[PDB]
Amino acid sequence: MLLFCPGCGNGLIVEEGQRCHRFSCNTCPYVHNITRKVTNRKYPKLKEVDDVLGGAAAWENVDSTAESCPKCEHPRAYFMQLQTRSADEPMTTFYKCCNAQCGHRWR
Amino acid sequence: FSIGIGDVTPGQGLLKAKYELLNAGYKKCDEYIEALNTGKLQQQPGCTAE
Ligand SMILES: [Zn+2]
Ligand SMILES: [Zn+2]
Repeated sequence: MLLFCPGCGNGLIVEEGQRCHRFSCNTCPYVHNITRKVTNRKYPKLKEVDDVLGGAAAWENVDSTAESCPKCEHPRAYFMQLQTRSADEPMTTFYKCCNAQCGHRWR
Repeated sequence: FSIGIGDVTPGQGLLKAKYELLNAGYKKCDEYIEALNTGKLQQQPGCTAE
């Protein structure tokens, strides 16, 4: 990440001193000792998952005493939750029911 | 052997049929418009929702 000197406002570089790593200016004496953990997270875009779960994938989220689906009122349906973008997104819930003479997709 | 304006004039059997087709076809389009902007649209494989 860009961080800039309070004195002259040139761009800082990270270098190493005799006791700590420092943010340092190239044009003035200013240095800033890294005393504690500092971080910067990118969170890039993941792949699409839409065509990855279709067609009898290896899902696993089903559990004992799980709810029945609302149309058929039978537990013959899978349900899962996934991030669609990066993991800062709140996870979305989705479910699909597959029964005899009955095909549907629901949200 | 001749062509005239009466050879391309739509008879009453078509003008009723055409009105039904337009209303049915436009209303099916309007529902998918609503399903894109404000709901679920069954996204066909290999293409974006638009
Ligand atoms: Zn500076
Ligand atoms: Zn079913």
